[PDB]
Amino acid sequence: TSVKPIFSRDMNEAKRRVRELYRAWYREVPNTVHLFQLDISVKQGRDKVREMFKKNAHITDPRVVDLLVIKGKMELEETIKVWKQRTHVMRFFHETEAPRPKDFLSKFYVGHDP
Amino acid sequence: RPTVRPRNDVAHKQLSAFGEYVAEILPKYVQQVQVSCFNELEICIHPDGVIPVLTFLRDHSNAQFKSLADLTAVDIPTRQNRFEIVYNLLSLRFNSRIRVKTYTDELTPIESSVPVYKAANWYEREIWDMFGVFFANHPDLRRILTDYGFEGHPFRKDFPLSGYVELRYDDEVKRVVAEPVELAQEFRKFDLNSPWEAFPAYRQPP
Amino acid sequence: LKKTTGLVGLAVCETPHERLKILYTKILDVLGHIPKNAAYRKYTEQITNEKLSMVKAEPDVKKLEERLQGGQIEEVILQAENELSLARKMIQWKPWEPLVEEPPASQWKWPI
Amino acid sequence: LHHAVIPHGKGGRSSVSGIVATVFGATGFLGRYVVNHLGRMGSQVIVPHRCEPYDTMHLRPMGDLGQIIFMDWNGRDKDSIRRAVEHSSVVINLVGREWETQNFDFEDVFVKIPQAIAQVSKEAGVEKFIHISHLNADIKSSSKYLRSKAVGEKEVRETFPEATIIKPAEIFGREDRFLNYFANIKTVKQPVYIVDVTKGIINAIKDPDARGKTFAFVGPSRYLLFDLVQYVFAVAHRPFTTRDKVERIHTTDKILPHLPGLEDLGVEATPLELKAIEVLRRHRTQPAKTIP
Amino acid sequence: GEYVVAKLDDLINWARRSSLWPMTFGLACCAVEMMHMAAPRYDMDRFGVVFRASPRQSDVMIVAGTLTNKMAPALRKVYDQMPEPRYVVSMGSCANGGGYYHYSYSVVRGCDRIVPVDIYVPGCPPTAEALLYGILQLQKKIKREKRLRIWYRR
Amino acid sequence: TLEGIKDRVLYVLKLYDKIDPEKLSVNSHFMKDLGLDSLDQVEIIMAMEDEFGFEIPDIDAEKLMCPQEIVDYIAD
Amino acid sequence: TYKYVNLREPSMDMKSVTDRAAQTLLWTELIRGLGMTLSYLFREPATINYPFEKGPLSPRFRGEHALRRYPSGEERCIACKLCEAVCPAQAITIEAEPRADGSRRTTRYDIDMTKCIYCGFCQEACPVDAIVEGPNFEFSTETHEELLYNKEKLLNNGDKWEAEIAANIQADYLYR
Ligand SMILES: CCCCCCCCCCCCCCCCCC(=O)OC[C@H](COP(=O)(O)OCCN)OC(=O)CCCCCCCCCCCCCCCCC
Ligand SMILES: NC(=O)C1=CN([C@@H]2O[C@H](COP(=O)(O)OP(=O)(O)OC[C@H]3O[C@@H](n4cnc5c(N)ncnc54)[C@H](OP(=O)(O)O)[C@@H]3O)[C@@H](O)[C@H]2O)C=CC1
Ligand code: SF4
Ligand code: SF4
Ligand code: SF4
Repeated sequence: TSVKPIFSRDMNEAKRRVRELYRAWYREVPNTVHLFQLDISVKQGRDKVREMFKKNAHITDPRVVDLLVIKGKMELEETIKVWKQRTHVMRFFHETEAPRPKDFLSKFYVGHDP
Repeated sequence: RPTVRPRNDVAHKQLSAFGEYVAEILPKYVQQVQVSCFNELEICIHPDGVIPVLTFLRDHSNAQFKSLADLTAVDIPTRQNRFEIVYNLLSLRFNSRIRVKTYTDELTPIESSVPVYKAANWYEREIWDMFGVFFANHPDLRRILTDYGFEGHPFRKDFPLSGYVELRYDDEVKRVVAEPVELAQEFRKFDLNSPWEAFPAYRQPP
Repeated sequence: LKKTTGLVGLAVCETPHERLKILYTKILDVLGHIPKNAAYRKYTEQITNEKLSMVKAEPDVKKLEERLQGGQIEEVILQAENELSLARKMIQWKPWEPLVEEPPASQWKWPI
Repeated sequence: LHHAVIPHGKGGRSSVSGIVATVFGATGFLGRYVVNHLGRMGSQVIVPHRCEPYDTMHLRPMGDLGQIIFMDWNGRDKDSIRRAVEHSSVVINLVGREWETQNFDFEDVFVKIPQAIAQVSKEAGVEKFIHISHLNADIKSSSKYLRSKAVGEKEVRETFPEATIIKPAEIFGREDRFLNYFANIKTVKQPVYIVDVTKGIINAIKDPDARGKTFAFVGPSRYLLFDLVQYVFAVAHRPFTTRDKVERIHTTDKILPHLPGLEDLGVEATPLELKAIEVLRRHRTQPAKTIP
Repeated sequence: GEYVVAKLDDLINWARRSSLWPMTFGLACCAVEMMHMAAPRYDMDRFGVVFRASPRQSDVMIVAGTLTNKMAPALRKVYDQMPEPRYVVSMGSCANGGGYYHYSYSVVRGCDRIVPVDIYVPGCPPTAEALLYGILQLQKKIKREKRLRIWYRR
Repeated sequence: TLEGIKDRVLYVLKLYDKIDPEKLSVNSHFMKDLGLDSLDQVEIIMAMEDEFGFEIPDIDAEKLMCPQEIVDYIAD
Repeated sequence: TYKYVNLREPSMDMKSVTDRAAQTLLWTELIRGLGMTLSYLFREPATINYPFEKGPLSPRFRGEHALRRYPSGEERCIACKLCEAVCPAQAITIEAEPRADGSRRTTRYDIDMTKCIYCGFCQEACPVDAIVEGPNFEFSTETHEELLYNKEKLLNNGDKWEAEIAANIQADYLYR
């Protein structure tokens, strides 16, 4: 079960990198909302950031966590340096996607998909 | 024989001899050496050997492979290490080419070869972007070809041809938006392979 | 002495013969720290000694270039520096040691 | 259901919603949002237009190939109305002008034209009819705009009894003549967001219980006109028009409790405070107090 | 009176179609053939179509090549900065409907998903003459415009 | 000043919406009593970083699990 | 074999140094450049008077597609689907069934002209010269939908253009 590490040698070190990334994202949201002239609140921007972290809470592989942080840092670099445009930043919010039905009956009415 | 490509035995022997030469000098890393019937020399190495093997081929006086022609990856999902990393090098001094191949999986970094060849910089970014292979100690590893915020690595065999999202302008929000991809005409998959074996010379033992 | 090497960034060498003797001697000195039975040492000593003999046995630079087959003598000097740099790195890598790890069984099988 | 209009797909651009809609007045403020939401889910949209084709160009990207169809029409020509509606399952009337012209007065845009669309739609067999009226429509209003809206609202209910009639308050949005109107310069107002009105219209098309009903689309908050105009100037970072238009702006927004509203179509009204900056950002070179 | 309005439409229509200043997005292959339309054999300048115009003095955008998802937002921004009246000519299969990359994950399947399009020039690429035919077809479209006639009847 | 420091910590925490004001006590563990998660604690530390105008590293911040450590930590 | 593009040593004799000084001060080489553009001013331009004059083309030119017939009027296409298989862009969509008289014929033959790359592979693959790229290149449209050709449109193109198409095939079939 011996593998080559990416950065972290265990989950404790991986979690430290996660918290540093979260802090960097949390502090950058107010600037992003201003520079990109977004129509969302800073609270919405930070709520979205927290949502994105939370969905990955179950990972226990430090290598997977390392890659998630690597990708998170690249995403933050694109935002901070304004490589993204307004459309790229707003793609986290799916503003034109009408909500898909979730309960069995609503999905049964509209189509065949599970 | 007008239609058959002629063989070149002189080049086949030279490359075979140099293949043994390389494998004798770097036994720590070389796993396999082979020469194709059209005379291309391939060195297969353990991924730890990337920097030492490339440095030897660039700097050694009987090698002098000063030019990195190309660096790419191939995705083979059936393998435990699905990604094959391919270095194609050119030696102007000896008017010869060589191919170096190693392997990695999704979670195992490969050492960046920018220290050996500055040409490797963008190639490794392209491999990261298209295949998701992470290169360690790269001066600036980030996407290069895909759109900003693009999720996934399109050149993987299990990434769909048309992707997952498509763009359009939306008037209500006055910007370009991304939405799940729907196609007016689905791409029509073709099953073209003949059920009769073509090349007996490559038949795999059963 | 030639006016230019023809290669941008590669300056002419005023005393190429003595420069090559210093480099080839340095390479042979470094190769002494490598185990006697490492292929890199045996092969690199062999070629280095072949070039060193030609350098001592030919006083005319253009006759020497014709014998070394390494292009301009300034290119041969640069190649000597490259070998010396490599030899030092080879001592840290120790590539003469056994194969670190075998590949998985089908790692190199093609077609699948 | 005829086989051609059974829904298919996942509700995207290339899907088939099963809606075949004729939208009169599609080239205006409300029309561009309605057509967009119809084309988002892959509806067939027929756009009768009176203007130059150049002025309908913004509608073309709103639907997949073939889903937006354009036709000429004249408000006074019933044959041109029949051509536009005889293949549709729903007719939406968004025709109107905030002012009168030498050729069309308020009695034309708000009575004669809606009645002709309703009558021809009834004759052609159109199942559903959605007619936009006004919250403050009233035959005793000081506004000839609002008096006509009341007369026409009654004639449509008589001509096409199953019509869904929608009575919006002042609508605000990027292309509105409300927030923009103040920025370009006694009374309580309850303005409603454009996307809310659009969603209400779309959900009325689908809801079978909406047939024959009259809805009032209003925003979530009531504001004094003075407090609203003050807020507009603050948001526009600015130091703080016909006669009929002025009367409308000073007409207090009726409170019709008996009518169903946006919540009866599954639509949550959007507060003005969330969207005001979106509309007013381009005007740049403390939330308003609300009535309990 | 209607006679006056008919002749002013003719005047302003004639001026606008006789002085079509294009902005070309030279996105890919098709840009080469628009260069050949400017080149001496066809000399687009002789029709009043200046070779290159800045986006803010432009009347027609020519989308000449493949529009990727990465480039689509930039193209929309340029279209939104064009003073009116403005027209769009889609040139080549890629811009028309995605063409040979229609099934790609990174390609917009036709520039009409991003901007409205007045003329579709088919071909991969359309010849310089085919593009010139499309430009002259856009001129005829402008000749049919009746903005003042319709204004007078509101 | 130690009560001055201690007051500010409670000032910042009160503003933090997720913490119920009544439940808060100077010796209340964020994750046991107040029911906050890991990232809730991270946001608290950045708030203290702003109030006291200095940077609190992750190794230091991971241990500040109730207001008392924060008051105690600042004093050092 | 190689040659040097820019390996020359300027002469330093006073006559040559003064020659370069005169060039620097009198702008002589700039004047020489003016002569070249002047000589073009008086050359006949290469422009042709389109659409009254047309650029030359060959019989091989790949333009708008068309479906052809035999001299009797029977369709040449037998719904073999080789064109659809080879099409690099999947621009061709075909359906087929036995015709009322039992003949093997298509019921759908669509070419998405905005997917097509005008490569001519379909007309190479066709065994009966049914689908061809014709000589027409002036068929730009005002709408996207007009470039989604079905069988009726393609048959009409064949009837419209057959006179020219047949002569072009006659001039090039011995090269195929
Ligand atoms: C008895 C004694 C009497 C005493 C008086 C005697 C006086 C006579 C001797 C003086 C003669 C001097 C001529 C003065 C002209 C200016 C000369 C000059 O400035 O040339 C140098 C300048 C730059 O040259 P450069 O190659 O860059 O190198 C120099 C710097 N290292 O080169 C340039 O300026 C290049 C200009 C670039 C622009 C080119 C576009 C113009 C080309 C066509 C011009 C045609 C001439 C127009 C004629 C006028 C029309 C009214
Ligand atoms: N916006 C608001 O605040 C509210 C609006 N409403 C009603 O909603 C409907 C649309 O609102 P809005 O979209 O803002 O109105 P707009 O003026 O923005 O658009 C009006 C539409 O009516 C068409 N139209 C006007 N006169 C005629 C005519 N004589 N013959 C044919 N077509 C004509 C216009 O077409 P053209 O472009 O050709 O003129 C345009 O498409 C109207 O009935 C309006 O009264 C009700 C309550 C609030
Ligand atoms: S339409 Fe053809 S020529 Fe034009 S950019 Fe696409 S592939 Fe290239
Ligand atoms: S010309 Fe090429 S791309 Fe077009 S339909 Fe024929 S085979 Fe397909
Ligand atoms: S056009 Fe030719 S190749 Fe295509 S289906 Fe018909 S006969 Fe076969």
